[PDB]
Amino acid sequence: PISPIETVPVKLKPGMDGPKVKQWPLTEEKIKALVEICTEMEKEGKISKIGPENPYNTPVFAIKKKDSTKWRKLVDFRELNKRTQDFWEVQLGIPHPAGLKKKKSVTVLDVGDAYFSVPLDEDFRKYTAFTIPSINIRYQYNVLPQGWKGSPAIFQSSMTKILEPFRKQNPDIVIYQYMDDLYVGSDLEIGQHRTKIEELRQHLLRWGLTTPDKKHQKEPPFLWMGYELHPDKWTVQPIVLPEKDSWTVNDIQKLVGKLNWASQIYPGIKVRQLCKLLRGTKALTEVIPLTEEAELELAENREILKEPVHGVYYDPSKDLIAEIQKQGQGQWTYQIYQEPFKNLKTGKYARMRGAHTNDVKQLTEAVQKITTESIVIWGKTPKFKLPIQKETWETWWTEYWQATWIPEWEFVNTPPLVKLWYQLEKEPIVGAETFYVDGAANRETKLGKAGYVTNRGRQKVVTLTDTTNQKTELQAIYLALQDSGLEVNIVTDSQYALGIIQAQPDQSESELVNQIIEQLIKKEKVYLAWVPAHKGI
Amino acid sequence: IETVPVKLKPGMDGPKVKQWPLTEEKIKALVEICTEMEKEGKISKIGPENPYNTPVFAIKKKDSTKWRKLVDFRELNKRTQDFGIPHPAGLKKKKSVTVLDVGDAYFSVPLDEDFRKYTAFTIPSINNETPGIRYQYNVLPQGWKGSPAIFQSSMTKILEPFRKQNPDIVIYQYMDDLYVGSDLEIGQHRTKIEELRQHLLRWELHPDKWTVQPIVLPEKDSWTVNDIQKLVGKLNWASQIYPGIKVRQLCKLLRGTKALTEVIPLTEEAELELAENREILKEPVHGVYYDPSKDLIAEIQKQGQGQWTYQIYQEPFKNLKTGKYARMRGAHTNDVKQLTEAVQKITTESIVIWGKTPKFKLPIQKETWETWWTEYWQATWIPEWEFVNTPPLVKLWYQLEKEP
Ligand SMILES: CC(C)=CCOc1cc(NC(=S)c2ccoc2C)ccc1Cl
Repeated sequence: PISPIETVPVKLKPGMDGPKVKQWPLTEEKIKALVEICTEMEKEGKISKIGPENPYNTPVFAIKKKDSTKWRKLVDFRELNKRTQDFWEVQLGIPHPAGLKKKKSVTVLDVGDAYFSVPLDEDFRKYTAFTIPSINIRYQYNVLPQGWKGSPAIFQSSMTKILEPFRKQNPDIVIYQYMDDLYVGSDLEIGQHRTKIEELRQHLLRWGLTTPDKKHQKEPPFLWMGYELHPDKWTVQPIVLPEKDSWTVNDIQKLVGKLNWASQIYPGIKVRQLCKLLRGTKALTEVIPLTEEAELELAENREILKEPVHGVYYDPSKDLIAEIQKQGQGQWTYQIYQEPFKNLKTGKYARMRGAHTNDVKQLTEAVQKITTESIVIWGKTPKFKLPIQKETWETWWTEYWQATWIPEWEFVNTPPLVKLWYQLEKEPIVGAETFYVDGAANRETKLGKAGYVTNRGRQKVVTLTDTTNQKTELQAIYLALQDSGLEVNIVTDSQYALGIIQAQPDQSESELVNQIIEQLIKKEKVYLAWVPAHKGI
Repeated sequence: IETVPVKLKPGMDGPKVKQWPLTEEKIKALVEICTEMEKEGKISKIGPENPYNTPVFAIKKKDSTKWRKLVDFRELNKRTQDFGIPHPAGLKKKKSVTVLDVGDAYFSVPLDEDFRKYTAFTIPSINNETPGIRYQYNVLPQGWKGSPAIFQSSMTKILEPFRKQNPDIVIYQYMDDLYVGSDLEIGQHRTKIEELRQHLLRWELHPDKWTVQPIVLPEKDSWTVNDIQKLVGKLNWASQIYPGIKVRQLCKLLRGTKALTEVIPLTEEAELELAENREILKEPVHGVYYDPSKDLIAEIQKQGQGQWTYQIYQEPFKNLKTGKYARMRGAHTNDVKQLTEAVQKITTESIVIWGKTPKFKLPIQKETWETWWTEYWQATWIPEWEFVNTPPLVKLWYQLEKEP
C-alpha cells in the first residue's frame, strides 16, 4: 500500500546523469518469474511502465528464495547509487545497552516493506528505469526502491514526522527506530501498553503503513549486537570456542578477534601465546602446531567464557561511578556502575608504549577516553575511583609540561597503585660524583664512542659498531648510570636527553631508553643537567 | 527585507563537520533555545536531503546563569567569500575599553535563500535513542563572518549619533562584539557606556598597560658551575633573538671536569661580558613590524604553579608581544580552565591591537582539549589552534621574564 506523504526532493550529484547499463540475457524461467512478479507490483501501483522517452536502465535479476522454490527479484542499483546525491547521517551511532533504562514491557513493530510505502520524488523516478527482456517490458519505481542509496535516509525522516504527533500525544511512551524495526517500550500496565500499541499501529495504518498484529509480533529477549536485551536486564550470550584438533593461521586470527572482543566484558582473557602462533606465517591456510603454552591458555579462556554475564540498565536518579585498575604496564580495566557490583558497562585498553610515556599519563588517557564515551552514552561524566594517591597526582601534574586534568575523582586503595617510578633532583647533589658524559658516532659508518669522566677522576670510553649518534649519546648516559653509585650528577649536551628531564618517562619504545629507565629507578638521587654543544663545556 | 546574495569561494562546497557529543544539561538548553527561535522564524527544521553540518553547543558567560547557544562556523567562514572594514590603531592606546555583545542585531536580517542550506546544524541525543534534530538559519547567524559584514550599513547609522557627539570615544566591531574605548575616567566611561547601551536598546580593559616585559638574568654573590651552565645555556639559545649576546668568557670558566656544586669566581672579562648581555636584554629586539598580510601566531607554555607564558609573533623569534599569565581564582585544580581563559585573553588583545585572531599552538593533547574546552569557553568567536610539544629551552627562557 502507498502513503500520502510529502516526497523528499532528491537530485543527482552536480554534473552527472542517470544510469545506462546493459541488461543481462535470462532463462525463460528467470523471465517468466520477473514478468509475473513485476505485473504484481505493477497492479499495486508500486512500479509503472515507461516508453522510449527514458534512456536509463538498471540490470534486473531473478533469484529463487532460499533453495530453489519460488522466484524473487533483485535490482542492481550500483551505478545509480554512484550518481545519487549524498544525504546526511544514516545512523550517527547505535544506543549502547548500558545507556538504556528498564521498561515494564517492550514490543517491536516490524514495519517490513514500508520502504515501498513512501512515494519517491516524481522527478527522480525516471532514473530508476529497468527492463525485463525477451528471450528474443520497461518499468520504473514510483516509490522508494529497495537498494537505492536514498531510501533509508528518506524513510527515517518520514517515520520521524509521522510519529511526532503520537509522541507528543504519548510522552510516556518510548519509540526507537532502527532500519525497518520499531522498538516501543513503556512502564504502563500490560493491558494499557497493549492498547497503546494498537493505537500506534492504527495511527501508522492511517498512512498506509501496514504492521503485523499481536499474533505475529516479536518480543523480548532482544538480540542487540552481542547483547541479549531483557526489559529489566541485559545479558551477554556466552561465547563459543570451537575445540579444533587442527588449526590454520586464518582460524587463529578469527579466534583472537573474538577473544579480543570478549576481553572487554571478561577481563582475564589472554591471547599472548595464541598470538605467538602467527609469527612468520607463510599462508593464511597453513596449519600451526599449537604450543602447549597456547593449549593451557585457550583452555583457561573456555572456563572464563563458561560463566555468562548480565548487568543492569541506567537509572537517571542515581550517580555514575567509574573505577579503573591497571592490569599491567599499559593495560587498564574499568567498570562503570551505579550500585556496587551491579555493572552497566566494563572495558579495557592496551597502550602501545609509543615514543615515551609514564603510567600517570596513561591513567590520564584512560580517564579521558572513559569520560568521552560516558558523555555520548549517559550525557554526563562519572565520578572516578582511581588507584592513585592525591599526593602523587598533585606532584606530577603541577610540574608536567603539558596541560592535563582529571575530573572529580577519589582515591581507592586497590593495589597495584600507580606511582612515580623516579624523580630527578631539581638541583645538583652535594657530595655526589659528577659525570661529564658525551657520545658521538660517524653517521655514515655507524661507528661511535661513548664515555665519561668524573670530577673524582674516574673515566671510561667504549667503541660501538653499528650505532647512531642519538644512541651513542644515550649510551653515554647509560654507562654513567651503570658506573655511578646511588647518588649521581650527570651533565650532557644531548638535546634528546632534554626530553627525559622534561617528561621523565617510565616506559619507551627504545629498549636502550628502557635500560636507562631501569637504572634511573634504581638510583637514590639523580641530577641530570644539559649544556650547549661544541662550546667550552 | 531584500537579501544580498552570499556565495562560497569558487570551487568550495558546504561544511560537513560532525557534531561532538554533548552533555544532557546542554542538549536540553539547546532544544529549548531552538524551539523558541523556530517559532520566531529564525531557524527551520530540515530533511536529510541537506547533507551539510556544523557543530553547536551552549555556554554561559561569567555573570550569566542563562545558557547561550554558540555555533562553530570556523569551517564555513573559511569557505565563505570575502567582501570598507577598519581598525583604529588608537584603540590600542585608550585608557579603558569595554566589550559589548551586539550579536542579537543579526537575527533581524534575512539570509539569502540559496546560502541557507550551508548553515545546517544538529542537536544530538543521548545514547542515539533519537535522530538528531536538524535546523538551518533563515536570518543572519551569530558567529558567522558574513553577518557583521552585511549588517555593516545599519550598524554605522545606529552608531553615528553617539560617534559624532563623542568623537573622543573609539568603537570597533569584531563579529558579535563591539569594543568601546575612552580615556575618560571610570565614572564618565561607565556612564557613557550605559548611555551607549540605551542608544542601541532604543533601536573592563586597559590597552597599553600590556607592556612587553624584559628578560632578567639572575644575580648571585657566588656562582657555581651549575649556575653558570644554566646561565650559558639560556644565553646561547637567546642569541637567536639578540645576536649581540656573547657567551665565550663564561664558557671559559666552564672548562674542566669540576663538580656542579663547585663555587667559581668570575673573571673581570666574564663580568663585563655578562654586564654587557644584561644591557642588550633591557629592551625588545629592533626590526619587528606587523605585516597585515601574514597570519598572527600565539605560543603558550605551561610554567607550572598556575603560571603561563605566551608570545605573539609572525616569524619565529621576531615577537610582536610577549607576556605572562597567572591563573584566575577558581581554577586552582585544572589546566584546561586556565588554558582556555588564557587563550581568550590573548585572542582579545590580538583583536584590540590588530583586529585579528592568532593561530594558537597549544601545549595540550588534542583529546583533552576537545573534550573540555567548551565547558569553559565564554566568547562569541573561536580562534584557530594546533597542538604542540613545548621545547624545553623556549620554556626556560620566558620563565626569566621580569615581574613587578
Ligand atoms: C536499543 C533497543 C533494541 C531497545 C529496545 O529494547 C529494550 C529497550 C529498553 N529501554 C529503553 S530506554 C527503550 C525501549 C524502546 O526504546 C528504548 C530507547 C529496555 C529493555 C529493552 Cl529489551
